[PDB]
Amino acid sequence: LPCNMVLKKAVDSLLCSMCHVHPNYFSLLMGWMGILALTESHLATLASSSQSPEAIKQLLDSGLPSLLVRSLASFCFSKMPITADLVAPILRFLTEVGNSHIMKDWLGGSEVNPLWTALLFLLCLTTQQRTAIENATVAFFLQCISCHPNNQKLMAQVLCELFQISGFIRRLFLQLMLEDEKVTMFLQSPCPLYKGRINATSHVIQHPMYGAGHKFRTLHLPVSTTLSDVLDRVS
Amino acid sequence: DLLVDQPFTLEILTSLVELTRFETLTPRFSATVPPCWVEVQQEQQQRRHPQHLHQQHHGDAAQHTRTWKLQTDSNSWD
Amino acid sequence: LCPFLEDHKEDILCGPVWLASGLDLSGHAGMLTLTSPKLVKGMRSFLIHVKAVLRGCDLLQEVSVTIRRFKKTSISKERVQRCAMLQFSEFHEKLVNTLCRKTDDGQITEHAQSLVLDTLCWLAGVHSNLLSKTRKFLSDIVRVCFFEAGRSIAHKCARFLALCISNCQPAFGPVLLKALLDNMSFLPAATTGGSVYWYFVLLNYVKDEDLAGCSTACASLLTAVSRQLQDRLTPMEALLQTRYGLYSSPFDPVLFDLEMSFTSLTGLLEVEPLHFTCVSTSDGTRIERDQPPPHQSIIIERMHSGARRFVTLDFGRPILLTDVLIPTCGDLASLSIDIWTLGEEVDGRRLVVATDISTHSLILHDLIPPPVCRFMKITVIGRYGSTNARAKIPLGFYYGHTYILPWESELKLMHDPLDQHLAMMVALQEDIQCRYNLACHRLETLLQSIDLPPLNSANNAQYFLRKPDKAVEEDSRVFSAYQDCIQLQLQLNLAHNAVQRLKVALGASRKPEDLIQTSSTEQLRTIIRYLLDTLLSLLHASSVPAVLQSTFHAQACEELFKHLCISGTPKIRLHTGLLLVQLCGGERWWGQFLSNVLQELYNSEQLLIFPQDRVFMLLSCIGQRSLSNSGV
Amino acid sequence: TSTRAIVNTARSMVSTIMKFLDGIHNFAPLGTITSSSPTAQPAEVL
Amino acid sequence: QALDARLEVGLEQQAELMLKMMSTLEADSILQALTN
Repeated sequence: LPCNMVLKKAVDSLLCSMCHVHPNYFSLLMGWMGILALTESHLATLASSSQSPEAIKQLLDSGLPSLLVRSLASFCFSKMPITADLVAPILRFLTEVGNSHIMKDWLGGSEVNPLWTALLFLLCLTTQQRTAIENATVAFFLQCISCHPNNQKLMAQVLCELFQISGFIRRLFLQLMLEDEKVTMFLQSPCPLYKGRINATSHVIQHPMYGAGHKFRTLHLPVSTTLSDVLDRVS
Repeated sequence: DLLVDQPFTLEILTSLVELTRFETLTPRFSATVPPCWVEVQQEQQQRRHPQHLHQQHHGDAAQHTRTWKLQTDSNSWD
Repeated sequence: LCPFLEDHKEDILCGPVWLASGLDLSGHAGMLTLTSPKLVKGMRSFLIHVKAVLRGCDLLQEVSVTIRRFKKTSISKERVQRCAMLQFSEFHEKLVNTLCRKTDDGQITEHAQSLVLDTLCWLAGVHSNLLSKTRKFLSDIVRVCFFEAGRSIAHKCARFLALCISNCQPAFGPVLLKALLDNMSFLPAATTGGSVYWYFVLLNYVKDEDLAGCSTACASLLTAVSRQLQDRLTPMEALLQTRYGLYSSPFDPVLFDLEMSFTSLTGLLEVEPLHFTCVSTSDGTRIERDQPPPHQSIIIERMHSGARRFVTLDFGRPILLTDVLIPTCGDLASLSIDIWTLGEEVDGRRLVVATDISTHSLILHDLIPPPVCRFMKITVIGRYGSTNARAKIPLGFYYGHTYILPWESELKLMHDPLDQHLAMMVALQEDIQCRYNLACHRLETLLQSIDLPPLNSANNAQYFLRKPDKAVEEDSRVFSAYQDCIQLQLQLNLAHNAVQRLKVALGASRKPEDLIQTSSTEQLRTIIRYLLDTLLSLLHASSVPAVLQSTFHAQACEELFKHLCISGTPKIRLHTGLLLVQLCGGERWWGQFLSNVLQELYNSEQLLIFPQDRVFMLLSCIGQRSLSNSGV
Repeated sequence: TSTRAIVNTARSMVSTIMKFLDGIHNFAPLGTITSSSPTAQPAEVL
Repeated sequence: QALDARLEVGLEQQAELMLKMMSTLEADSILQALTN
């Protein structure tokens, strides 16, 4: 299937669930992709299917995230051939796998924190490639520091080092710090939550752990949102 | 000597263009026409769109433009 | 020659010029520029001989004459210098070489090319051997003037080629056509949209020769470019097209052309919107507002009939005025525009007089000697036989530059006279880039939550029949964000073109299948628009239908429809459809093509996102226009 | 049985397509009003 | 149709008229083609 297609997202949610039931299947998945030449479809499928504790642990222990980060850092400062077209897919892959808190801690670790400075140096390439990489980097940092005090400290350190305000850096600062932080809220209920839904067809392919049907809801709300507003969004 | 033979720097090209430019004749010419052609005062012709404010710098038609209406005489077609 | 001219054969200074050659667009008006090398080679009295080969001259209601001299220039022996420019063939050849950037290592500046084009235009006007040089270098002249330079250079070269066409030598039309067709493959790499506009105007006029060649060239280029255009559609662009009917690329910063309205101002990305303030008005009239300047109109409390009123506009500085557009106003009979920098009675110039401003809008497109004025007097004469108490006359729109270059303001380079900015512009461009990226991110985040139910069930049909309130709010937010993105994209492209103007003042140069690969989406869309219009006019002027059958067969027709009609803009879609009807509507496979398109696009297994309603309207129109074909 | 014996009068994608192709409404203005009596005053004003 | 009056001074008024006539003829041809 083509990448970003909703059907591919649903099939990848099925793959994620199956890997969560059988962790070894993830290894087989990584076996079938060669974990090197990883296409964007490979990255999408791996990121989606790896969203489990066992799966994320195996992904880290496979060395693929480390290889990707090292190759990206080598590309930015200039063991895998990385071209400007693969930077945005790899950054998106790291963001998607960083949905997990384990990968979020890893991304802010000593082995990965050089990549943050490498990206900022690289951005502070074709114009379309530069724009894609800028968007992917903003998303990557927003995911890494999202409600993560340690990664917030790390990014503050990186930005202070950079400053010790125009272009990519101004946009990054505006989007990241001068915008309210957004947290994902997962609401379960013993009764259906009907408010906010439309009778028309809508394919909301979220992580399978967020359930399905009327008794589950997933919101992306600013951390300033009051719990009363959260409840009013569903009842 | 001649600009034509000199290299085409910006100066030589500007000189050639200045040579190619034009101006309107500040004093109006005199005209003799067949009887069937009858002159009209330039203020009449430009009555709809007067140029009297421009007359100071010889922009009005009275200083450079002559005009005649045709009377359909016997040989006016000739 | 006529007996009088035979008697005065040696005294002739300008050969017999057909009166019709001087006609204006009105059909009954015009002007002849009596001139020649003999007139230039001289220095007190003249004869104007007007002979008809109501009959003949009896139809000549009114005549007027003016004489214009050469400007007074400090250059020594300026008369001998003019003799030199007109006589020597080496002069023309070297002018052509510098224009083509085939001399001095191609470091000729855009201003230098502009001056060379001025000299060439003057030479062509005086003459009517230079034509031989132009024909020998025609391909390169067209290339440099239409695909590597700005709107002004392209317009000046278009004027030069028009003068050449107007001229026992081989016909210039076929040779210009061959040059334009040879350069057609480089259209994807053309630098500016205003340049492509003039290129295609010339190609459209000169297509009457070798219709088959122009047809095959346009068809090949259109087929090559449509594939790339379709391959560049993003799911987000599809969503914007389908859910909202918005066909711009808000996420692609690069534009190629801006228009206001072959009947509209073109190449407006190279110029800036010119703001102005009302400073003086006649009687109690005034202006009211009813980046681009706000729409402004003159409110006049008492119009009467044939009554003159005026409004004076101060741009706040001497501005290089390049384009003007005033919407048609039926409340007035005529509109006159005068321009002055210091004062009306000091350096006042008449910019234009429009007498059909009541039935046509006023459009001054790319003034080739752009004025350097600052104050703009609009004098409006109410309609004759009219006493509409109050009149609201849209002032219109004015474009140009607020930073006159040293040569642009130069008063010696005109007819009838009377680096820090680059840094600031680059800073502004970077600021606009950042703001436009923020706006694009906003639109992207809002659209990623936008979902389009397929029209395959009654519930989705009701969703479309009654858009739910939350959908209404989401659409309002999407429209706001999209408008912000389009405005910031326009500002970014204007800033980039201004920066290019400044870097072109300073010595610099503006820049087969890889060309199409590297073109911007908007450039491809503009090229497709021009190619489709060219092909439609080709069919109208019809052996061109004999060719275009080796191409545009069943498979080619299907591919073109899929590439252009499904994803293209409304105009591209419409023109591709109408072209396909006019070309293949009478073919046996045509009905099968329509049914196959309907099956593929509207069967419930199709996941392609496209404007089903607009494509269906197109299909209905196409089938109606081909219903004489029994197969439909 | 009743589901077999009825057709849905709720508007569907056919109505959606008609709308895409461009409480009750007074249609008298669009009509032409005549009378059987030849001597009647024209009633269009009604 | 509504030429700028400054084209009168030089030798480019006929060329501009011919260019505008070119554009208008092309526009008319396109309009006729679209309305067959």
